Amino acid sequence: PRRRVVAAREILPDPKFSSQTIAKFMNHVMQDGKKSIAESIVYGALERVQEKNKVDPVEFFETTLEKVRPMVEVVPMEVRPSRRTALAMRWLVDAAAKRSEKTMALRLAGELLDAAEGKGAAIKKREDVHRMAEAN
Amino acid sequence: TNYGTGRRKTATARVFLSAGTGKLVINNRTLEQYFGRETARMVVRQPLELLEATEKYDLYITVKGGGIGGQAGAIRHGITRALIAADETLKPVLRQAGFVTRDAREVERKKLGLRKARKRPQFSKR
Amino acid sequence: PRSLKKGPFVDAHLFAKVEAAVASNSRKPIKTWSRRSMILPDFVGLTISVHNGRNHVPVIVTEHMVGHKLGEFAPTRTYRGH
Amino acid sequence: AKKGMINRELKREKTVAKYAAKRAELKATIANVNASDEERFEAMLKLQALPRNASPVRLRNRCGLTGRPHGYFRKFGLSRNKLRDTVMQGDVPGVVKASW
Amino acid sequence: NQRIRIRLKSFDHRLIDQSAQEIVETAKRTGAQVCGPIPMPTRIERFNVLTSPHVNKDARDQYEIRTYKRLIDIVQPTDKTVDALMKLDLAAGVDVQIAL
Amino acid sequence: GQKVHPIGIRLGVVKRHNANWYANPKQYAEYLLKDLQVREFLTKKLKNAMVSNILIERPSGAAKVTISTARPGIVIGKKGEDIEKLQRELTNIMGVPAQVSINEIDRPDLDARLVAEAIASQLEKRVMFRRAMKRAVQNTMRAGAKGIKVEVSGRLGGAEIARTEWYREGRVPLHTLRADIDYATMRAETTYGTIGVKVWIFRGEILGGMKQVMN
RNA sequence: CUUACCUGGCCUUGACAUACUAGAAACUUUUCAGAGAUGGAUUGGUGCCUUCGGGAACCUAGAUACAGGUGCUGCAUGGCUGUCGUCAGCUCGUGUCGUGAGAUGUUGGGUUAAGUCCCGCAACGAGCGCAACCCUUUUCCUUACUUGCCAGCAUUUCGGAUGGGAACUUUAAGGAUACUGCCAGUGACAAACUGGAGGAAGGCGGGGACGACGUCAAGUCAUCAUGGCCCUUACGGCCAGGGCUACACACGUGCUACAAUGGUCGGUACAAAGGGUUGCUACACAGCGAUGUGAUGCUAAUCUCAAAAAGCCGAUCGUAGUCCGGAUUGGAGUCUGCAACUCGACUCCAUGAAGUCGGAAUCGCUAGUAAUCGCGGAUCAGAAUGCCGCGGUGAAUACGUUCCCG
Ligand SMILES: CN(C)[C@@H]1C(=O)C(C(N)=O)=C(O)[C@@]2(O)C(=O)C3=C(O)c4c(O)c(NC(=O)CN5CCCC5)cc(F)c4C[C@H]3C[C@@H]12
Ligand SMILES: [Mg+2]
Ligand SMILES: [Mg+2]
Ligand SMILES: [Mg+2]
Ligand SMILES: [Mg+2]
Ligand SMILES: [Mg+2]
Ligand SMILES: [Mg+2]
Ligand SMILES: [Mg+2]
Ligand SMILES: [Mg+2]
Ligand SMILES: [Mg+2]
Ligand SMILES: [Mg+2]
Ligand SMILES: [Mg+2]
Ligand SMILES: [Mg+2]
Ligand SMILES: [Mg+2]
Ligand SMILES: [Mg+2]
Ligand SMILES: [Mg+2]
Ligand SMILES: [Mg+2]
Ligand SMILES: [Mg+2]
Repeated sequence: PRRRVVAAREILPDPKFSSQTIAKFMNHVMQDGKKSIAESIVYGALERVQEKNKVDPVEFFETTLEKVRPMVEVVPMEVRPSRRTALAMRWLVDAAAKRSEKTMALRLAGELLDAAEGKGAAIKKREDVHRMAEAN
Repeated sequence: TNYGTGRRKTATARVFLSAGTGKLVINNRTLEQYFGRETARMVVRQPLELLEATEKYDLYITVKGGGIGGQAGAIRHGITRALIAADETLKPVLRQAGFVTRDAREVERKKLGLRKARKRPQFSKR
Repeated sequence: PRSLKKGPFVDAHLFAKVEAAVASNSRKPIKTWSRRSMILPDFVGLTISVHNGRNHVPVIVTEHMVGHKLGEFAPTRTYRGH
Repeated sequence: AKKGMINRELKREKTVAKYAAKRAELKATIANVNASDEERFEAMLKLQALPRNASPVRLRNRCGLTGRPHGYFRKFGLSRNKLRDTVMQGDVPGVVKASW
Repeated sequence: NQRIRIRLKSFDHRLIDQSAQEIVETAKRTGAQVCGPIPMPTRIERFNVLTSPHVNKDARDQYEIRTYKRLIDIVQPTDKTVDALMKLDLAAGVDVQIAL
Repeated sequence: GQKVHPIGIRLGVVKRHNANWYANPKQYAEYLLKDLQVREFLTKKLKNAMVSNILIERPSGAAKVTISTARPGIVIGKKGEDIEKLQRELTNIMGVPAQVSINEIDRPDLDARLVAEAIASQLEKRVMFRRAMKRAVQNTMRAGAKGIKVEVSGRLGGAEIARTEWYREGRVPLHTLRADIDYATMRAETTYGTIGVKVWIFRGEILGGMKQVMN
């Protein structure tokens, strides 16, 4: 903007698990203001993963995001702490969209479970990005 | 016994708070009947949830105007103000939480020559 | 379409000409400007010359025409392609 | 506007005034159920037999100071050109520039 | 069981307030009891007027006119109250309607 | 750029309307048109009476017209015959009885309209525009205005190419809403066409808002 | 109709003004011819003032000065408007300097939205612009208590419905509050900028009006006014039909979709601003429906347009050109209008096109914003996907100034 340090916005923690990571992922899922639908999708996916394996919903999500997070992007440049999280959050929903399970919440839960083991489309995309990073 | 008035985006809420067991009535309805969005219920419950006083009070609330989110915010502001009226020593923690502030954001008016408040018609040089 | 409760519309000055023609057996065409009048059963077997803006075009009324407007048979624009 | 157009509008308004009563009576007769169908048909024919300038649909609102046929504003009976000038001089009561 | 209802309309709230206060003062002086003035919702009419004569569709003036209303009730009226209210003068810009 | 009308922008702030009456939405148009015809008739009839302000009111089924003039005697008449005739004509234009009140102007040099007519008459009588502008600008300042501005546009001296010339003394703060500014316009019809005259007069600032004027 | 255009039919001191002369109240009832404009017949009446001698209004007949022109010139003009651009500039007095025209002030280091402010400095000071004074929104107080309100009482056909209360919401006039005021850094000990407490709100809180000196002989003689030049049995005026809606094509601005974060069906919540007496209409009956008939309340915080829609719960559809999409076409109807052929809107049955997310390129947006959902109004007999407004739900991202534009 040529004259200001415009401050970063502060989004409220989610009303259920009180996690800003879940809040930001919810905002990434939301389209054109349909927060209720985005909330239903994400909260259903989390409940499904919890039922399948009994773990704290927040810990599993943070661990999976850590696996999915890119290191660098192409002269190669190191991305700042927020940009990696944004990229991982985007690619997770992108892969869940192309998944072919019944409902969006269920296929999001399936994608998260696959990424946790490492046999997931998002993890494969990260591997492809890493492979291309060797060009320079 | 104590009273509070809450406002958020054209929604106004009248909250009467008395020492009780935990009943909560909105517009002669019950919380789950009035709000079908669980997030709205949790937003409403935040104040007493913070103070661990859910079972120490009863709530009789009327609300008018706005939409679902606006009415939920107005009810939360009203409950906060009623708690302040009941006791002043609570106000520090409530302010730290952020429930004291009256959110002043409102819709911006549409402007002549524009499609919306800020959105502009598509431009072409040739 | 005009409401059925009001009935079909015919200009009175054209209706009088039609009635006189049918009462007689004059085959002479009836010249009119009423493109908006409805073609009735009494018009069948007659020639009506309908204005199109610059000329009157003759129309011989058949049974299949009943229910149409007079102007439907007198086009007003000329076009032969680009 | 040309003075002929103003005179045409004045003539049409006078014609409508001259026939309002007969027109109302005829339409009432048409809409009267208790009357026989023949009377209603005669009423319809008499209604169609009036001069065309008896129809209010052919009146067009004009400025009132210039005769402009566009931009009328029924409330003031003036067109936009004259309304702007008259308002900005303070000659139209209660009207001010709007900011909200 | 006699109760006088007064309704005031204007395009200027200052003038309407002056008139209403004069009415209340007159009624109180004659000795009746009054309720009001009660402010009713205001009407706002808005207009968009092109400022250019020919082709500048984005160049407009926005005007508004506001109709203000007030309501007053006089109960337990004395004999002199009606005569005093009738004798009260009429001020331009304010319309007064009395209902008995 | 183009500038807003000095009086219109101040109509609700520090200035009053020249028309003060109420009307239902049905009679508004008729009342407005009849008032406009009254203004036209007065403007034509009282050209030589140095009349600037016309204020129309409709108290109750009747009309009161207040005419501000510098020459009250001309409008009133020797025996008061003229006022009765004016009332009769104004009543004919209206549909209700009309009564006229006269307001004498003590300082014609501080009124923008009268100054505008003074300049326009000279320009028609072939007085040099710069001379007329300087004379008016000096007379107003000597009368005691905090500021004045005069502008003349058209074919000055019958030239082929029109131009605009302006002259000012004092201060004229147009952007200050509470500032009291008199404004007027006038046409001077000459052999080569029309020359337009504009006059601003700044007389000081109003403190207290529209309330002080007792609206 | 509008309407300025075309075809044909018509008038000529004219549809409209003033001046002169004569006769008739003005008006008004029924026909005929005609596409109408027009023409020709044809009933009823003798009005308001008079020093009643003649006059007012409004008509008819003659007469010439004249009227009339959306015909040309925006490059002969007034008025009005776009644009750079809400960009930060534009200048004077007194002083000094120069033989001079002129110069300084207004330049330099910072800062700011800003010629905003402080520093320095032969400059010392002031005006128009900036800002502020005006409107609206967020917190609170006073006045007001109906047609709006219902905390406590009661009476309740469980509807503020009634007796009632003046608490609360709200309606709308007047007031209060923010000032870098207090604290810690910071900078030149300045200006200014950072980070804290309080506070509903914190560093011009958020928006709207307000357009400096000037630029493009930029737009408008078709709102209007105006110099000059043109026509006058027509370039003026009256009328019926047609055109402005044409269609091998090319562009700009929009709407609707290509679906599962979705479509359909059943149930069920939550607004704000506007409109309404030649108008909006509760309610009943008829119709599948657009609507029709009867009837009720409203000139409206009183009655009414009115169903908010996205939302929530349940069922089904299971990636198909489909229970996506809704163009086109065939039938049948309603309403407004003298009249829906050219050329209206809307309703029902049937039909079911392109479209699988769009090339080189290119547009808007920094927060209650974008996106998405519905609601209202001016124009208006009828005719919005346009324009001007209203609220509901509610994001992402700015490291930075190299490159592109002003
Ligand atoms: C592309 N086009 C929009 C131009 C454009 O783009 C620009 C721009 N700034 O870019 C503009 O200037 C324009 O729009 C414009 O307005 C112009 C005129 O007025 C004008 C004019 O009036 C006369 N006048 C006469 O010939 C009269 N004579 C008297 C005796 C015989 C004839 C002569 C003349 F050459 C012109 C030039 C135009 C140019 C025009
Ligand atoms: Mg608003
Ligand atoms: Mg919106
Ligand atoms: Mg059809
Ligand atoms: Mg003309
Ligand atoms: Mg029309
Ligand atoms: Mg036409
Ligand atoms: Mg020009
Ligand atoms: Mg300013
Ligand atoms: Mg030009
Ligand atoms: Mg041009
Ligand atoms: Mg025609
Ligand atoms: Mg067109
Ligand atoms: Mg569902
Ligand atoms: Mg479908
Ligand atoms: Mg295909
Ligand atoms: Mg910006
Ligand atoms: Mg309409």
